[PDB]
Amino acid sequence: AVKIRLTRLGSKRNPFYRIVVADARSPRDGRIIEQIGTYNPTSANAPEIKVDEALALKWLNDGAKPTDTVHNILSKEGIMKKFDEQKKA
Amino acid sequence: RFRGSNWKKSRRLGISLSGTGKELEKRPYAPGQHGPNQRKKLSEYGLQLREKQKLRYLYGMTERQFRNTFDIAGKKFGVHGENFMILLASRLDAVVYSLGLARTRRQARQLVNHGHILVDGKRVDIPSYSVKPGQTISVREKSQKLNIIVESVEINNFVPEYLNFDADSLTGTFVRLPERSELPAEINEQLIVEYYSR
Amino acid sequence: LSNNIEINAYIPGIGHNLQEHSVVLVRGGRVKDLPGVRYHIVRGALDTSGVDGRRQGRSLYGTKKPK
Amino acid sequence: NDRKVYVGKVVSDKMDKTITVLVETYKTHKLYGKRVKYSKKYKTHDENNSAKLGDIVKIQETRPLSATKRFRLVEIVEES
Amino acid sequence: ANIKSAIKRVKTTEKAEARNISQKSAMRTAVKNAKTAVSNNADNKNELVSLAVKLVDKAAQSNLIHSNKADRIKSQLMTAN
RNA sequence: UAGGAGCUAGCCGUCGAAGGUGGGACAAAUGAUUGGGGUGAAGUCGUAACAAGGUAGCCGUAUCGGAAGGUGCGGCUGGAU
RNA sequence: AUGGAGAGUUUGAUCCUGGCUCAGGAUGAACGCUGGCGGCGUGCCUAAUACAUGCAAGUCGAGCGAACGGACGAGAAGCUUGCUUCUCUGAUGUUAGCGGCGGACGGGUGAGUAACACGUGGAUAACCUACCUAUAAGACUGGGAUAACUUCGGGAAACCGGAGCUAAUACCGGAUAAUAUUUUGAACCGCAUGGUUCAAAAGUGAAAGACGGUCUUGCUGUCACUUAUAGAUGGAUCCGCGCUGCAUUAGCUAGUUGGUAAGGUAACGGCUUACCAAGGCAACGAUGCAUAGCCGACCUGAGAGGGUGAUCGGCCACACUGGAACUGAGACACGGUCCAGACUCCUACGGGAGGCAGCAGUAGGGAAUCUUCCGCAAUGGGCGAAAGCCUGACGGAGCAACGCCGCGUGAGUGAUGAAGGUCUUCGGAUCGUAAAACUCUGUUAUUAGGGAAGAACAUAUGUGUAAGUAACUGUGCACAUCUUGACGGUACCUAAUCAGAAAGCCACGGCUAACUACGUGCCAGCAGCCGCGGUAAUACGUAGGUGGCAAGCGUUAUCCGGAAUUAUUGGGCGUAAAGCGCGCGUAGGCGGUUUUUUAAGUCUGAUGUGAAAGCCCACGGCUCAACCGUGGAGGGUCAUUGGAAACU
Repeated sequence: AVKIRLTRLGSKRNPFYRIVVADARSPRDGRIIEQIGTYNPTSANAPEIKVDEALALKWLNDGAKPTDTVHNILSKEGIMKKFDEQKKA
Repeated sequence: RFRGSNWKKSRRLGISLSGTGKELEKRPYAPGQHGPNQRKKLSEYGLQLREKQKLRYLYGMTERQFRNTFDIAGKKFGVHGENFMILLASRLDAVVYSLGLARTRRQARQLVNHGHILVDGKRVDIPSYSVKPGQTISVREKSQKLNIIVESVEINNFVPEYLNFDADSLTGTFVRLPERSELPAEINEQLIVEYYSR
Repeated sequence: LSNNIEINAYIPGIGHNLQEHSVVLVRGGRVKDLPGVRYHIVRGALDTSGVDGRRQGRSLYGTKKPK
Repeated sequence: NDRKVYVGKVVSDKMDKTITVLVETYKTHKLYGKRVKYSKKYKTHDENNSAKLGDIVKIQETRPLSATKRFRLVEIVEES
Repeated sequence: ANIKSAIKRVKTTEKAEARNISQKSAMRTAVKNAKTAVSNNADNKNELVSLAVKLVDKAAQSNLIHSNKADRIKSQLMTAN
């Protein structure tokens, strides 16, 4: 379906993911629906989680699914933890 | 870079600042074979080339290191002939010569590449790194002394304008960037800007 | 040539290995004061070696750099 | 919503309810900036043979009722 | 080096089309005769559709036909009804 | 019975890709030989044009001469008396 | 308005005019010669030539038949007291089916296509949509087969031809409700037509498993199932404009051109079929030819901009060729089917097969463009709760200076003459504070020991909460317990190490800074224009200096600036190239003068507002940097919007 993924950047052996929620029928670096935020877990300490969680309230409620690695940083950073009450509507 | 011995280099180019001077021994007109002859000049286009040659050979780099700084002199919208020099004066090449860490720059510009100079903290291996003014230009504590390190500190004091220093393991501060008046008239800096115009 | 066009190509250098049927390489580059012929012959590349007794034009004419 | 509602003026009403209005305007050479008049007829379907000769017909686009019939009739002003 | 799906699909679509030419041919049986027998005001002039509108929605209740085609069927069927 | 209705099958005529030639058309390549042109050497002969270049040019045209040129009729000076 | 000079070139000597030539950039460049190391990109441009092999799309016992092996109690003992040799409890796995999904994804190519194809702006009152998410209708009934097993046959073959059998959440018949549907009336724009209640014959679903705990089940959680809405996806259809050139292509079409009725499409009609008039299309060059995927993007231009597409993204087209269909929500399907064709292969000669433009590799052609490489660790996708498989996507390694950035080829001395020749009317400064003969440093390098991030995010590891539930797994949501890493012990850090082992090339004529001797005798040969050599060449060829600048230097070819030789900006037509022999004239263009309407054109103002690497300005990440993000700027060009009339 339409789903959040990990679309990367950066030079050799160094990724810079900006997340994208888009269809699974596209390639991993293909044309998108929405580039929400970035996620650079590859640092010395931080995962550098920048998130604009306002639009997960839309797409996860009418068709978008978190998928098995983009699902559990939301359970880690707390993006879906705010959605936990927002899914409790 | 250059990697020479500057004893004939004071006589070869316009000037290259070897030491106190090296031209007074033999005839100082030319090094040899055609000099004291029909003494021919060259053009003003070649004079700015020669004025480039009095500063390319002075600062010792190649082109597109003396030349790629010139387009960032087009980013700084002051006088192009001298704001090029103030970014050229804002690197680690002023350290290995001017503040005395050897009897020249070559033995000390070796000493940064070993990881035996270690400015701004842990290690800066390269002298192309611009010394962004404010960082503590330090000295490795595992290479404190040599026959060259602390010797020419006593010879040459006055670490130049907007770069201070110490004897506290010979560490500096580089508090700001020096202006064109802290750029010597050994080669006229204004006459490089038009050879790069051509 | 490969595309079977017949030319008249200048053979630079002094000695050669160009008696006949040498499978050679050909540059451009016109020789002036010579009508029709406006192509060079690449020395030392395809089936010829370059000329030997050169010491000021050594990179051209198929001569490897000495020592 | 609506659809596109461009104007024109007839040239030749074809046999059995096909009028052909004329649109023309002024495009330029962007190398020169000088504009020049140019024409592009967009053929309208007349529903009841409403438009006449001389009529500065304002029409309105539709989806194709036939091969050419992309536009339908709203406004007709005069006749010669 | 054709994989086992291509040799399996050709036989399951042999039998799935045998299930598709089961009912669609039986629907194209029905549009050959129940179309031809609803007309001309027959014995079942208004009751023949109880098999026709039965079976053209039996094609619509599965993936046999488009529902607008089933709408296209009732367009010419119930105009006669 | 499987007779009707249909279906598999059966025939029966519309349209078919490709094919088959069929004529051509168009394009390219080649062809014993040839005839205009360019370059070189100008090997050769003549000296036409530039000096009123030894008997001013120039165009349209026409004719002869291998060619240069020869002439003739209209027009032009971009010519001497 | 950060740019816009150039060098020469018609003579015996000038001015104009003119092309031509070089100086300057770049290239997927390639070649001659050279070659330290990293950090980086790019990588058959030719034959959309042909292909051996490997090899690249799968999926699930938590569907249910099977059948196999088989742990599993497994007798009496086979008395060799150790096995199962038997039975059934037979799990899990294998099969190999039936089954649902996928096959249209990832991947590759630009032949066709000069066009709605692409770009961009609109529109559908002509739109569809499995799965996903939410919304409600709810899951009644019967069910044969049917592979599997047995049986006959072929052939080394391959894989088939026949006889009887078998399960299902597979499958098919019976009634159930819906904005279905055509029959009756009340909404407005887009003539037709719509709009949301209306009110009616109607219409039919249907799937049951492993299971938390209960109830030998119930909400069916799981994951579906089929009925009426939506959200979404991608695609469809229809008009604006940007979109190569040839009139040595002018007359183009005849289901064509409009309409008239049937189709049928998610809808439209000349789309086809019976009818009507010749109409419609055109020099504004329809028609046809030739050429070419399009755009973003690249690139250099002062701007006016226009040339590349290997790049790197978005869209289109293709999958030996050419047709036809099936299935599927979605195909006329790159590792589906059939037909026809051409090529290739195996054969026991009976008939069997194959389509590298998926990734390497092979041949070919070419000047030339990667290893028959590794691993899925990350990501991302596929079916499955998950685990698992597939990754020839991807992440890496190889190889190449082909190209970008740093790194190199290392120093204070001391003879201007220690030993030394491109000269001498030699005496000399001299290569040359060069150097033997030393201080010293250890980029790299030699080489022997720590080692790293990435490698964090799950499912694994219960208490729970939320919709809660008959109660509880389940699912979203807090832990904190634990998983694995191609690259890789590579990178990195320590020490030891020698001043260690490393730049090449073209001229030295004038352009242009780098000269002198031997031959040499218009010869060899150089040759960007002018030109050198005929016995005194600085120019050739031979050799020391230097010079331009560094792992390159030089040549070759290719686009741009220089260049305002296409001159809107910013060209000429008397003698230089530019007026037919003159007209008259068809079209076309462009037209005197003075008043008033619109705001169309003009010019402004409220916003939305123009594209990703490319593009303004300032930081962040890179050891510098090469190379990647940030923040507005933001469009100041287009649209949704208000206007103003001198001038059109």
